[PDB]
Amino acid sequence: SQSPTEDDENES
Amino acid sequence: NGIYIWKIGNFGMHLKCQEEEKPVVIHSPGFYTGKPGYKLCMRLHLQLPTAQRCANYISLFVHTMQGEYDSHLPWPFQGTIRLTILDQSEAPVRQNHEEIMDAKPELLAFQRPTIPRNPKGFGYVTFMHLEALRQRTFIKDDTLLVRCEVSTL
Repeated sequence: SQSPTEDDENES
Repeated sequence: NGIYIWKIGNFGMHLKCQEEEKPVVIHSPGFYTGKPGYKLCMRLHLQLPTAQRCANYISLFVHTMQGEYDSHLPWPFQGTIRLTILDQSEAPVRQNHEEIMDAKPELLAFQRPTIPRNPKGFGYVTFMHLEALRQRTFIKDDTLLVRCEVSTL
């Protein structure tokens, strides 16, 4: 009961 | 059905970095779900104490990589990934910290990568809080163990 997420590694 | 254990050693130093608000972003070596199979890696963050909602969390993402078999494999990628931080105590008193995700083939993250590593990863910004680490023996001999298990076909 925790959702995974798309994460761009360049949005840093 | 590939399994990879990522041994992150010298972990106290990465923690000391995070405490000083120096970013910590590390990537696992690339591993294959099979030979033939997909190439993947993990990306791990220690979010800074200054990092808004996810301060002091371990972030854990899976990334798709250009692999020797890419032209023979079906795309987009589809499967079930299990991400686990291993509790390094003896089996009776052991509880791993674990999440299971479904690689949904419509995400950008699971399309066939066109550069060495797909920048779009897929995982958990708030995978595990750093203070949860101190609740069991997750760090043993200065080493965290991050296991990735891909059920594909």
